[PDB]
Amino acid sequence: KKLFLVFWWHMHQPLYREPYTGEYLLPWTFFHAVKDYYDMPAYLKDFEIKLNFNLTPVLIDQIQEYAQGKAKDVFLEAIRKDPDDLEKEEVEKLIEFTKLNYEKPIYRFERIRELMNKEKLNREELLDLQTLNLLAWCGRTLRKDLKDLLNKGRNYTQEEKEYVLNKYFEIIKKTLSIYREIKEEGKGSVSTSPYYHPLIPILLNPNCVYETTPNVKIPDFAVSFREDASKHVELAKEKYFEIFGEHPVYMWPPEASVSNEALELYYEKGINMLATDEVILKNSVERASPYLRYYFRELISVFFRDKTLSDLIGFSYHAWNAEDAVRDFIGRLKKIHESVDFQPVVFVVLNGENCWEYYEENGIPFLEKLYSTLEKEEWIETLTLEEAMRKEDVKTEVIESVKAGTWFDGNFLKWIGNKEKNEYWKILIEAKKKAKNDYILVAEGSDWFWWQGEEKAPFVEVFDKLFRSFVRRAQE
Ligand SMILES: OC[C@H]1O[C@@H]2O[C@H]3[C@H](O)[C@@H](O)[C@@H](O[C@H]4[C@H](O)[C@@H](O)[C@@H](O[C@H]5[C@H](O)[C@@H](O)[C@@H](O[C@H]6[C@H](O)[C@@H](O)[C@@H](O[C@H]7[C@H](O)[C@@H](O)[C@@H](O[C@H]8[C@H](O)[C@@H](O)[C@@H](O[C@H]9[C@H](O)[C@@H](O)[C@@H](O[C@H]1[C@H](O)[C@H]2O)O[C@@H]9CO)O[C@@H]8CO)O[C@@H]7CO)O[C@@H]6CO)O[C@@H]5CO)O[C@@H]4CO)O[C@@H]3CO
Repeated sequence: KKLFLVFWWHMHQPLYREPYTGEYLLPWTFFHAVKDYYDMPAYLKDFEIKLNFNLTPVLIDQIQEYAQGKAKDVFLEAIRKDPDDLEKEEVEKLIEFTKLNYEKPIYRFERIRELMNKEKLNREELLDLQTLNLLAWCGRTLRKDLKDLLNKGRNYTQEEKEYVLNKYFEIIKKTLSIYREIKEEGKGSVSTSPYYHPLIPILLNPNCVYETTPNVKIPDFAVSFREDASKHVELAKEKYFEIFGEHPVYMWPPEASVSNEALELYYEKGINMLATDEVILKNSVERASPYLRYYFRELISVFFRDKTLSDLIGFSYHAWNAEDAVRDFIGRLKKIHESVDFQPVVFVVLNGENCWEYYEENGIPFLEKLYSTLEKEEWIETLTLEEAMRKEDVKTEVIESVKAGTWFDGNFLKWIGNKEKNEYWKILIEAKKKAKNDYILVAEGSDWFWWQGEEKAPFVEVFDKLFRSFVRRAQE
């Protein structure tokens, strides 16, 4: 009697490439590529477990552009430059970027503390601010190759900074190839999402927000987004086919977001399985074990992720010592294993790249001990998505209806409902009426709506500039 464990790491970045300049206005795709996007599947080179990944098509596009040397990244060019060439604006952005990340364990260099406490910074000190910002984002693989430069911690030279940059781009050039390798070797399944990570239930039917939050106020949806919803799925199938040579049969719905109508659309588009959140299941069915494989109207398979286990990794364990975290996690799986007489299916689903910067040493002690301990347990079998979908010694249930929602509280409040978020929607609506190209799809990305209506942060105006730029480009 086994416990079936399914990791599904979700990887996504909105499009940071401003369409009129062609400049990546924020370096987050670059930094999560050198840190997480190659390195998370690369664990499968050293650990005999199965791990699954979701890659949004918008993120693949950007990875492709950095790998080909075509991405113009404004923050990165400030890193690359000799400090005597830096503009005041670039020094300010570099300082600003440092203090935004200052308290994260991956930024714990004593030299950073010194530089931050300083007045003007000289050339040698600016070189250390440049290179320490680079090295802070170093992934598992290169933390070994560059071990001597990391321990240096100070007094970097331009030639060392450039050495680091070269190795970083070699990692990006390797990144799509390793997803294809782990997929081919049977070590994991790779899924994708609708192209630009939109909220499909809202695009299909904005009134679905009233299934959970009846008092919410939303704008006048005077145009249809239903065919755009199909295009996000269709175009995602094409990009996935280009990269992996098949149409995708698994998708991760952005924000775990599902509705009756979105489930039908995914079925119509050839998706045979997805996952969503335990809160959705609880809202939808009285009798709700998340350890079953569900079938929505016998049309499509649906797993409901284990919220607590997913939140332990994403919310709790950054604050723990790795050993104590791993023993806690294994203990919890053991109680699940002992809590049922059948073989449960346990889906651990979260973002694969955002929680590790808050762990000591980028979560590497945690994940290396987690994966090493998992591969030791005879009563745990980790599954690819393909295996979880076809596994026969698993218990099963049909579900006929779901209450539309997301994995944020089971509702849509974080993307629609207040004055500022609603304004983005009205802008989108008006613009959809005048749209002439696919940049309107870019503007339908969830991320724009998330950041709006709650600014208060360093760099959030960049997301607003991107959204409005895409909205403007869509009408030309
Ligand atoms: O759009 C850009 C980003 O896109 C991508 O993200 C999307 C995901 O892909 C998508 O799946 C989804 O994510 C959901 C997520 O998976 C769920 O976990 C949840 O989010 C919760 C989160 O995980 C929790 O941490 C918690 O957050 C609280 C936190 O606990 C608390 O400490 C505090 O946060 C402060 C931080 O501690 C501090 O770091 C800082 O935050 C800064 C940040 O440091 C800084 O770097 C910058 O963030 C960058 C980010 O680093 C970049 O990588 C890039 O992000 C993209 C992701 O990489 C994608 O995967 O751009 C960001 C913006 O520049 O700026 C931050 C500003 O604050 O200060 C923090 C201020 O809070 O508070 C929080 C809140 O309680 O709970 C979260 C839920 O509230 O739900 C997600 C949405 O459903 O959506 C992603 C966004 O679109």
